Amino acid sequence: AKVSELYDVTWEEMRDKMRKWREENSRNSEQIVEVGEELINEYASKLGDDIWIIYEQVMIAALDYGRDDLALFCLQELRRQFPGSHRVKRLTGMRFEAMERYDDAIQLYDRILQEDPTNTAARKRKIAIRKAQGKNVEAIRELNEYLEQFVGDQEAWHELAELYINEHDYAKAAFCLEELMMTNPHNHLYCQQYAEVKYTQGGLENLELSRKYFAQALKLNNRNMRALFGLYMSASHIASNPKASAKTKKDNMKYASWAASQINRAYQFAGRSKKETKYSLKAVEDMLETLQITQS
Amino acid sequence: PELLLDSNIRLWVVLPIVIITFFVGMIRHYVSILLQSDKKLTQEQVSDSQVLIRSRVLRENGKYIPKQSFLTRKYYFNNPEDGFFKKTKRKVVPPSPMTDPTMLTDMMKGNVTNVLPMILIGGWINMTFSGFVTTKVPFPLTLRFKPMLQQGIELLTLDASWVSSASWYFLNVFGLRSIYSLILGQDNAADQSRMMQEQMTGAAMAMPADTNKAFKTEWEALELTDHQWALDDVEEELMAKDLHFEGMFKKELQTSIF
Amino acid sequence: PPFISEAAVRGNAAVLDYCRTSVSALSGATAGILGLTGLYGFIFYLLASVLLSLLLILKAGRRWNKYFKSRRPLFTGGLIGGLFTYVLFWTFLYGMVHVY
Amino acid sequence: APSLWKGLVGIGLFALAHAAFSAAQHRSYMRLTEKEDESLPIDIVLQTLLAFAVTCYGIVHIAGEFKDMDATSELKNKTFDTLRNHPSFYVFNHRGRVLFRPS
Amino acid sequence: GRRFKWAIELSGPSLYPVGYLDKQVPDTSVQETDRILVEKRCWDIALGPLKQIPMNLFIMYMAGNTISIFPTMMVCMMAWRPIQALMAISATFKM
Repeated sequence: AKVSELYDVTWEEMRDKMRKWREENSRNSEQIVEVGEELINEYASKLGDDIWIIYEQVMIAALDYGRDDLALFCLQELRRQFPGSHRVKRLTGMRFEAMERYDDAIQLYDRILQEDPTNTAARKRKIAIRKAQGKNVEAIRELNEYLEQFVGDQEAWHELAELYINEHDYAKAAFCLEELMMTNPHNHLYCQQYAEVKYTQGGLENLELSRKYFAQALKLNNRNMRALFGLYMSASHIASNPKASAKTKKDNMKYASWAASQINRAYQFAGRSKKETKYSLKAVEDMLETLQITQS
Repeated sequence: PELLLDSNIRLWVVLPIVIITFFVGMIRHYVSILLQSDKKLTQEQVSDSQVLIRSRVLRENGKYIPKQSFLTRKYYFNNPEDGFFKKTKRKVVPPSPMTDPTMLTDMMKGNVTNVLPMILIGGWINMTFSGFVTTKVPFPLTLRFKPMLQQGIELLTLDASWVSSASWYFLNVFGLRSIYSLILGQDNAADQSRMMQEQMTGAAMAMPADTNKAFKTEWEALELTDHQWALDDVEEELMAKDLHFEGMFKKELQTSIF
Repeated sequence: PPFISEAAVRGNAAVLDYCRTSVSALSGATAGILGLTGLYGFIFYLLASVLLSLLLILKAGRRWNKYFKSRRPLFTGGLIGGLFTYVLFWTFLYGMVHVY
Repeated sequence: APSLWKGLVGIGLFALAHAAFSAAQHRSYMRLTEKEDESLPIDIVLQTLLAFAVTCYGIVHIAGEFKDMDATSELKNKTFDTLRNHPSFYVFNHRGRVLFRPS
Repeated sequence: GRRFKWAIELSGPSLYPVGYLDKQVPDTSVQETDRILVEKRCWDIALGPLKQIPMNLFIMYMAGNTISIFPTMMVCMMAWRPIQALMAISATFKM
């Protein structure tokens, strides 16, 4: 397939696919380096501005994959033209961290901060160095420090939430996800994650909040089945708890039964695709019947 | 149609002038890009900008947020005991704009005096060709524009339709005004008329002229705004239909795995 | 309709203005090639703009609500600046051929 | 498809230029003869209009973008798995690195 | 409950976060409505165009009666601005 793939492509499509990969910031270092070094030996003629980003991406992938030789090969090419560039310094520091002797990388970051006071990338890389070197508490403190000094980056908020997830701190992650959702209200993914975080907390009021947040993002995309499943189980759990009112429990049963029918239709519309989908449809059917009998 | 002209004056005046103004505009745009220099930004001002953006985003998107957390945000901003905006105070520069003077200045400044450099170019071009007839404009004109239009031909019986090179280039300036953006893009800075006028998107959007006053203004704006949980209305989706998830699910089969 | 993206709106407006200026530029060349009076020329320019707007509406057809919120910019947009650039190319080839 | 439209636009522009040259020759002949205040032939005028209408059809097709107004549709396919990873924080400590180290 | 069978229960064992607050501090109720000063500001912004006429009169008298490119261009944009502001009066009227 390697020769077959290399045959039925052109350099334009390959470059466009690499640009799309950059846009989707996926983790495909193997394929990135596979298509990276191939276009560096086949075309190697024009598109300098594109090929510099390509060089950096290929070296980033090679740092992940297995190959420091190509990483240094692209590093010398990057250093040839721009003698003083802080991005290349950051990249070299990252590779140095990957190899050994983290302290000289820290010193390089310190010098970079001494030159340019406003360098978020170097501080982020130092925060990541102490995420893996020491405990996550100190890294959390420093990430909070940098975030307080900026209060600009959404990636910092999401990283803080991710690090707080491992510490079973849903109270602070709740605020993190609330802030990250406030800036982007049309992104249903953050709403779904916030609903899951609030559901994990527990409590009937938190259950209702998570249910409503599940149902809000359910109409923005109208296809995510994780949120619909979470809403159905939130309604079932509300029904289970004795501390409830008659009409609220009634409407919760209606919500759960409606979600069950939507599940049934979603799985029945997939049965005409293949011939093994009928069996999975049966399986989810027994699941829903058991849950319906138990709820009723 | 009269005044039979030579075929040598059209190939030595029209084309040269057109190319001259085209390349002058392009050169002006490129030089404007080259001369653009960055402005130094200090960390405290950056933080002030980010806090302003945060408060503005809270003002805009405040419906899809829990009431308890919204009140916690608003208290943190207001906080009558300490107050972030109340205590944090930077240096203040003495102002000078006044109500009536600035209300008038809004029009006094304007862009009134931005035509003179083009007039200089037109004057040089007209100086080069003293007695010349470039073209005629089909649009009928009044005889009171002839002094400005001809400006160098001694003719009182002739109509004002026949224009000189000065007005020819003057109309050439605005003829390609919307054509320059066609090859460059929406943000075009090749306008020959506005030479000295700086036209750009603008480095460093945030301009906290008086940090304290902006702090107080945002403090009162956040006190004025109310809270209306737009999430409380979930019953509209309750009674509905789900057919779009049937929608591209049909069109999600057709794509395989690379 | 609740949430709107400025990038798509800007792109739509840019495309609309680009076609409006190109059609106007060619309308100027046609009138300069033929050669008419001012009243007839202005009427012809208006007719060309109307034809361009009709073709632009025909281009969208269905599902136009998602593309354009309204239709006022489609009908009335770039009528003065487009005329300013059309008058140039009208007289550019008018006197080049006839007078010269 | 875009190449066909571009070629059609070019052909129409060439036809328009040829019609302009024909009209110029007609007026040059007219200046030779006294009086005879007649108009240019209607056939070349119709050719000019045909070249004008054809070139205005591809000029609209060449630049058609018409992006969707709603901001939810582009992120309707994007998965949270890709969003979970970020380009700022990348820890270079994985089992694949030591698995790919020998080879 | 035994009804759900599979139910995983997850427990949780200096104030640096600005948002996460230890004390809940509810009981916020603000009722401030000053329509008089808002009406006063809206009454005066619509008076600016009226006061923008006398200075244009002064600069028109200043141009004189010499037919030239500069005075003609000054007059051409002097009436264009009111017309261009007249083309979108409906939106600001609704506002």
